[PDB]
Amino acid sequence: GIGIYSPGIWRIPHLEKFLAQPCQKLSLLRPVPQEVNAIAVWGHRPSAAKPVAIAKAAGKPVIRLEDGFVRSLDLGVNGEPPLSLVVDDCGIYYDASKPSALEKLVQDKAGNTALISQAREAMHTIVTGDMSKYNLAPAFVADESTNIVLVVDQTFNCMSVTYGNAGPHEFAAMLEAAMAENPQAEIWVKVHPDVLEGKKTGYFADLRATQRVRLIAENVSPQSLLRHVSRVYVVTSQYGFEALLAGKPVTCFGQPWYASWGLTDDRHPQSALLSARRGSATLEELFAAAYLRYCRYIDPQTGEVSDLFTVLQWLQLQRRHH
Ligand SMILES: COc1ccc(C(=O)NCCCCCCCCO[C@@]2(C(=O)O)C[C@@H](O)[C@@H](O)[C@@H]([C@@H](CO)O[C@@]3(C(=O)O)C[C@@H](O)[C@@H](O)[C@@H]([C@H](O)CO)O3)O2)cc1
Ligand SMILES: Nc1ccn([C@@H]2O[C@H](COP(=O)(O)O)[C@@H](O)[C@H]2O)c(=O)n1
Ligand SMILES: [Cl-]
Repeated sequence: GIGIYSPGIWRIPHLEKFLAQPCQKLSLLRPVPQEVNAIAVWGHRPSAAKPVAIAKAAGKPVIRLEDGFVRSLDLGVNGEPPLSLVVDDCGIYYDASKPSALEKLVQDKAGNTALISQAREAMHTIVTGDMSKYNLAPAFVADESTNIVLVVDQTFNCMSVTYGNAGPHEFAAMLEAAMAENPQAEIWVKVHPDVLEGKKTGYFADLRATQRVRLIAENVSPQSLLRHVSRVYVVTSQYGFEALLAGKPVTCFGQPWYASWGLTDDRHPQSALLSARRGSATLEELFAAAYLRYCRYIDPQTGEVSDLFTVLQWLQLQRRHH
């Protein structure tokens, strides 16, 4: 069925439930067996390069996997297995250079409008229930009473930045723009939870904070923090889409999966070309395509094929406890 080289992918519980077909472990030192129809790798991680080369030489297509957008309770870097994966037979969502399976799903407007009730239900649970990709962080504590601008940091070796046509230099450009364009505001630079855990680095290690430019190094749930801000600047973070769900304006310095559909203030030099390729989409079309069609889910108790709604309910149940 599907060949898996990576031992890290192979150990994902219920891998075959996400892929919807049988899977088998392959060795880098043996030929591709005839019974394998496609090879699955993790996005454009460095670990994917050898299996991608082998697939090309063997005449086999590549499927790219990654975490879903509502993934788990604890962080991926803390060894928590995923409850959702993305499955991409074309490219991968974060690679802006060519269409992905997700881009094509977004463009199928009719298939997305069919899902409008499920989209509205899940959107409401995510925002008002304060859910995200990772779900263990407590809510941010603050007075609910319009002068705060959020600048989102990411992880230094994450491929969404690179394949979104960006790198460390766009993080500096983003911060400088947030400062200059909002001279009366406080600028909050939010550090990524993987970096707060000590497992990864970010893009602002050298930043000298000031009275106006502050570091947010508390691990807090995104929707709770978004209630306290007036607008959001990103390079390629998933936070940008979560900020759209929260009703905030979003400025993008990279080319993430949700840029160039008409819903974001796009700053990248390739924005016009990408917008021409993508066209327009509504927020609910983007949400249905990504969260309901592109992402696949398993049941957190039985392991069987599931849906977003079941995963959300479980994650809310586990939170009350924890
Ligand atoms: C004969 O000489 C010879 C033979 C072989 C070699 C050689 O090259 N050997 C090494 C082969 C490659 C070893 C790969 C180790 C396992 C990596 O597992 C994964 C992967 O990349 O496939 C499994 C995935 O499910 C992920 O966990 C990824 C990680 C790291 O690559 O990706 C991220 C992460 O950075 O943490 C990416 C994120 O976007 C996110 O998905 C997170 C996730 O939440 C979990 O943390 O994974 O590892 C030489 C010589
Ligand atoms: N600075 C950041 C960036 C991301 N995040 C979290 O990490 C998830 C994934 O975002 P990235 O695409 O930035 O890795 C977000 O959904 C959110 O839970 C955060 O909480 N603070
Ligand atoms: Cl760079």
